[PDB]
Amino acid sequence: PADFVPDSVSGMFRSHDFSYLRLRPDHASRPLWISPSDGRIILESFSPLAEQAQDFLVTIAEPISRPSHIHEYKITAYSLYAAVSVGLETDDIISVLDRLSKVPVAESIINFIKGATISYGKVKLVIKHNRYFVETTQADILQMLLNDSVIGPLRIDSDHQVQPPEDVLEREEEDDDIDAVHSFEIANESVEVVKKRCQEIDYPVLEEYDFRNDHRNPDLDIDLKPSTQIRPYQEKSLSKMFGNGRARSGIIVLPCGAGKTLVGITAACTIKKSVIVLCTSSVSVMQWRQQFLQWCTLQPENCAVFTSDNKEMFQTESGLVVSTYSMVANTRNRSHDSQKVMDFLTGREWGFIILDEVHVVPAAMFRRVVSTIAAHAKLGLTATLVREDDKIGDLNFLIGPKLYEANWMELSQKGHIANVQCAEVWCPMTAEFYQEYLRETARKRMLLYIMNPTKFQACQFLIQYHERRGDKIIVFSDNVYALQEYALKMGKPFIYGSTPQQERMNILQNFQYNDQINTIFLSKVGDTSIDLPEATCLIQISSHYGSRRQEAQRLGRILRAKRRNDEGFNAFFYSLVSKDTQEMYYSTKRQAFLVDQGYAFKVITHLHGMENIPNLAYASPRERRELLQEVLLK
Amino acid sequence: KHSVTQYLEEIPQQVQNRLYTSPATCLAIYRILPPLAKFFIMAMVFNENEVPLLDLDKWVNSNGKLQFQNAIKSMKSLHLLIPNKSSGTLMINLNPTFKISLRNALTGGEVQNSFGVVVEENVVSLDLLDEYSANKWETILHFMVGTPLAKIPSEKVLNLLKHSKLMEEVNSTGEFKITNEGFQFLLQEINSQLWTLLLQYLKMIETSKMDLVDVLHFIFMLGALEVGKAYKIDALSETQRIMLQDMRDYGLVFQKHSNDSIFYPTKLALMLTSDTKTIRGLKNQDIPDGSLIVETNFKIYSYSNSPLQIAVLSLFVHLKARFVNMVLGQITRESIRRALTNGITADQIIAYLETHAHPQMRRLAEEKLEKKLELDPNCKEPLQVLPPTVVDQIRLWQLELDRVITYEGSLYSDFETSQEYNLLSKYAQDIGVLLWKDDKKKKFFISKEGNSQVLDFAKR
Amino acid sequence: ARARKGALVQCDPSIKALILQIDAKMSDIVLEELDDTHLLVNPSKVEFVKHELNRLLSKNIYNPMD
Repeated sequence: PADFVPDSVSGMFRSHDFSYLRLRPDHASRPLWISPSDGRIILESFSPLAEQAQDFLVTIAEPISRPSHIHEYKITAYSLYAAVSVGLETDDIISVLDRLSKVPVAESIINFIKGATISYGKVKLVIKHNRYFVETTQADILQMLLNDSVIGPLRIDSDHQVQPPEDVLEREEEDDDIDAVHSFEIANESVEVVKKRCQEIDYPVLEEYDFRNDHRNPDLDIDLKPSTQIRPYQEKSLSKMFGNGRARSGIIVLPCGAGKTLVGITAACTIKKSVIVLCTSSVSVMQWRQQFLQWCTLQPENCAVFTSDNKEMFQTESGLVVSTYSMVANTRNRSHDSQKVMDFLTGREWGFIILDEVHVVPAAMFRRVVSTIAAHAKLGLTATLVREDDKIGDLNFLIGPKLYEANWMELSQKGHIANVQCAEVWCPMTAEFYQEYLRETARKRMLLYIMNPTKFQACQFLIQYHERRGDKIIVFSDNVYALQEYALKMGKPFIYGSTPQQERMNILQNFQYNDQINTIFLSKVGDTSIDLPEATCLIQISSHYGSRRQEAQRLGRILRAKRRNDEGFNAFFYSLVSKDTQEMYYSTKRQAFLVDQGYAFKVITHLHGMENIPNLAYASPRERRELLQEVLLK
Repeated sequence: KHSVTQYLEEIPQQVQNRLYTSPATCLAIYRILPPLAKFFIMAMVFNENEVPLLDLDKWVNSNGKLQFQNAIKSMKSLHLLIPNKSSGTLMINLNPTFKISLRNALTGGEVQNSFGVVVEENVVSLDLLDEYSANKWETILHFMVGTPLAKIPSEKVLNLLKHSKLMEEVNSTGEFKITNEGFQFLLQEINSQLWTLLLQYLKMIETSKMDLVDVLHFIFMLGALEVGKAYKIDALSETQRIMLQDMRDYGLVFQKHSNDSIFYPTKLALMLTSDTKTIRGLKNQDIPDGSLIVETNFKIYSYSNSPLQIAVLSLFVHLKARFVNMVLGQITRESIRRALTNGITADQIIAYLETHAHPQMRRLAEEKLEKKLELDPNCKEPLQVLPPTVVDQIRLWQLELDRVITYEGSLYSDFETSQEYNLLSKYAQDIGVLLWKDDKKKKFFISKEGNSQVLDFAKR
Repeated sequence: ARARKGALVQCDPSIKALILQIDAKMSDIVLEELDDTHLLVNPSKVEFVKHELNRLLSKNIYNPMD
């Protein structure tokens, strides 16, 4: 593989004992307590340098626990690379941590920190005549370049050439490290071999992207306007990814639907070279383009959308393009338009690539097109910490190191989706539901326990409460018959299963703008095919969603930015669950998932005026059983 | 808590007076009564004449007369007094033995029993044999809970635990496991634990050669103060001496070696009634040695530690690898589901955490406290004092494993008119004693305080 | 002095009826059934009522935990 496993190696260094482990002498006088065997950092209130210690820990690792009294520490290989690229002194950082942390510094943890301080995010890749070469500003970089099989053996002994640096840059090493140091020129064939050696011998090189030195690529029809929206996490991620001077290909996990592609557009304009954009699906490509890229500075006149069904202008696009994984490399090649797009992609050395949610698509097609196109740089706008495409050749080292993490506790609390409160209301059980439970043990019970009329009563109470507060309500209900029955019962404009797009937009307008209607029922038809509305009050009903990662994607997407702070909890999450049913286990699974996510969670089953709500239709268990008979048809 | 006071009033009146013959015992039980009764008794002790009740009502103002009932019901139950329908009125006065014994105690009485102590060269060091008593208490606690190796040789103690069914362990197989009794043993920290054990010794040691008067004399004399000299030598009955030797075996007596000397007053007897500081080869760090961690994130944060203590913590949380300052454990719904397998209620643990493991959560409980009680009326939002988020999670787990709701009290009737029912309901809402009510049925299952107050208002 | 003691039982009427069935299976120890939401029982057999309830729920649901 062309990628190194260390990018996704996070999740280890948490285990210790008491016999071999001795009491840290600094434990007597230690404001913090860095548990090395567990990888934790118990930075209690006794630490006076708590801010600096937390910054250093977040750089080197991922702080799992941030309690009121003391903090916690977690190990992350990507976090280790980010800390190494942070630039702090390894020995000084180790000394400061040992002083503040009461626990003594562990041998393995100390060695890992020392390796990350210099080696991690600190590889040397010299450049001569504004190109990629085998050298380094430090002594280690030059030795590695000389001993590199592709850097040295494939690098010409000539120290540097302006023309070779512009054209050939052992391929065009636009992803090399800082130039203008002791180095020698390299040929224009096999950057794949160079990066494969770097990941195999574990050489994390502080790569750049010398776009102006991309002399082979003409500056594409790019309108370098930053007029698109800029966000704090977005701008800090841009600062991290642009590195020093020239940009660099990297990996940054971002909140999808929260302006994820904005930073990619900004960077693509910044490099002023051949760039293409990829979103999840072609329909999603069009949806993302329509929703932001015209709000963004992008003019879709050059970004032809290809589907193998949506024929567009290939091999003639004056400027950047937007594509999709399905068209780029998938079995959904309904026409040779995709093949011609890939041929043109091979023809033009696309200096940068924008990706959105590559985890769903297997990395095999990604590696195939990486080998096929032979690009200069790429970009990963990830959505999940752990993905199915974390294979031996990690897509990180295929693209670049991590720079920013989509810290949802930082985003959904500062004002975007601030005050996220979660709840799991337990809809009271009734005789018919448990009779059905005893009747069958299949999966048909989903809508059977979903339909509970008391669930609709709680929903209506939430609707009236949010109308009283002037709030906004989102409901997740993939059902059809029960959803329509509830919508008839409430008698208000409503989104439902396969809601018309014009009708959905009208209801969204009358829901986020008008307060006469404030409740929308989002089914399983939309989600990854519709526009995510501001989340102020989320209700979930069905909890199947395949097995896993669908919960995480739904949490990331349905909960979108809401610029409202009237309510003390400006983002309600609700999971109306029929108590004493089959999906009690999976509702507990949802609760555990959410508490892992860190969002504020509760349970409100002592509803205020639960039976005082209007329209107590189907309230009786007799009508509950009749609706159960109705659902048995479904 | 079995509330030994309830056991105290259990015994008949004549034996109560038998006990009251011992002034020191009179004083020690004076320590126990509710403050209202304490004050009233101290009033009555001196003026050698009975007193009508009406005055003892007018003494107490409203908003607190419930304590008046508490005191009078308690005292009447244990019959320290004698209500006298002399002229149809109420001529209160204590059991005169109580009065004379107490008054003797206050001003140099003739209680040779209470004065059984001997003053001499008390060469006993604070740590000296105090560490031994603490070690014995720890050894029996571990053996009863069940340690990897339980060196507890208290054959009498083991028999008491088994026949008393101290813990849900198979003593027939030698098991000493946590039952409801075992759970309580895990719950009652010191006063609770020592008290349950004392009650067990009482129940088991009750058949023959008891001399219960001498038994309580010996117990409280142990609890009274340091007898020191000649205690084991002289100040003990024959059966009193046997019981003293047995208690010293049970730890609660710190008798020295040589099997013949003055009483060895271990700190434990002090701990029987003090309700105070709980701290006890030759190493014992001076600090809140209790170590644990409980916060909003539902996790263990242990830097300090204590082996049997951390084992107690493990009794409701997983263990993977004991560390130097820490032990691998994370408190979750399954963690307490482990104890729910034993069926232990998530009730004792609440106050336990509020009290125990605080040697490692002093700052946590202080930041939660924040003195947000005087500031509560001003700032209406309490600052997570006694963390209710974790409380809600625990209650949720308890309900999830519980599925059943129960209520205490008794069924009530003869609410002939809606006016009386409504007024009683309003009064109960004022006092917060009505679990639930309904005028349509004129029935409910709650505590007896409202009926008691209405009956007292009606009759007097 | 009127106060009717016993193991008061309060729950939902469905579980109430199920408990009544179980109790009748074990010789009907329920002292009284106050209403659709309350029952008065002798505490002596409530424990084995809970035991048999656990037995039958384990028999029926079996907790697949799939």
